Amino acid sequence: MRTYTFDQVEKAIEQLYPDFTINTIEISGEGNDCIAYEINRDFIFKFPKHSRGSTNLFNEVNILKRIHNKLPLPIPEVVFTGMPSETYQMSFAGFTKIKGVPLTPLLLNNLPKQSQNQAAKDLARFLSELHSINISGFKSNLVLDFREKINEDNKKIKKLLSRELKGPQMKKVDDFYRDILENEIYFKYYPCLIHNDFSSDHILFDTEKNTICGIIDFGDAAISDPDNDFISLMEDDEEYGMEFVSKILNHYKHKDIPTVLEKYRMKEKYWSFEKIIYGKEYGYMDWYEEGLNEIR
Repeated sequence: MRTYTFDQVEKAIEQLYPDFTINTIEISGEGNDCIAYEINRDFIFKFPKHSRGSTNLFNEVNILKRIHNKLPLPIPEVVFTGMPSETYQMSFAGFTKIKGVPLTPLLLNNLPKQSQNQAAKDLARFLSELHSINISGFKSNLVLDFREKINEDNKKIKKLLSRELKGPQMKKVDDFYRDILENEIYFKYYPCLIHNDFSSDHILFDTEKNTICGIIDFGDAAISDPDNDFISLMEDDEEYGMEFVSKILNHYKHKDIPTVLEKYRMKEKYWSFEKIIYGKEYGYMDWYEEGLNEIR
């Protein structure tokens, strides 16, 4: 719920960093957890809007520190960290802004083929190293409980849609949740640290060298199913699509590609239900209506 002025942001930074001269400050973005501020064209500072976002920022900071210099592509470095508050575990953090432009599907597709192949290999090596790190170092509550997430989603969906969908439609919803919850494929995986939002918007590219030069936004990173980091790239409309992701999967030497595709299929279908939930939780009536239609 919380809001900040520029004056508050600067005062909080000065308290802990009194010889950091801020020359420029602007808002580069806002998500559900945090507002982001670009400082001196050099750093992204995130300030949480609520207790949960603060906790997520704290975890993101600790993740980044632990994997600093462990990975084969540049990633944001935590250069400034704030302090715990009355309800906020991390009042703010400041990260280097790595150089580069998003590797959009459009840009990738116009690359020389050799460059494209290399881009796949470089993504594969990065996911490989990321997924290899032992989870022993990380807060045990970073381990996502996907079963409970689905059950909680099932409940919210029933509350939002019970007293709406008729007999045949609600049967499809119940059928769909049941088939998910009985398929141990979605739950029975070896968890590892994953980026958790591994999409073309977060893969930076150097147009001079034609090579991927950073991975950014670890804001959702957690311990979860390594397959999730391939599935978030597979969608043809807005991501890289099946053909390219298969090159990445092969360079990473995945042993069970069919299970990757099964999880992708369930996720594409699942999105319809996430648009009802978030559509309702955030007031996006286009999502709610679209999800509603796709369900029926």
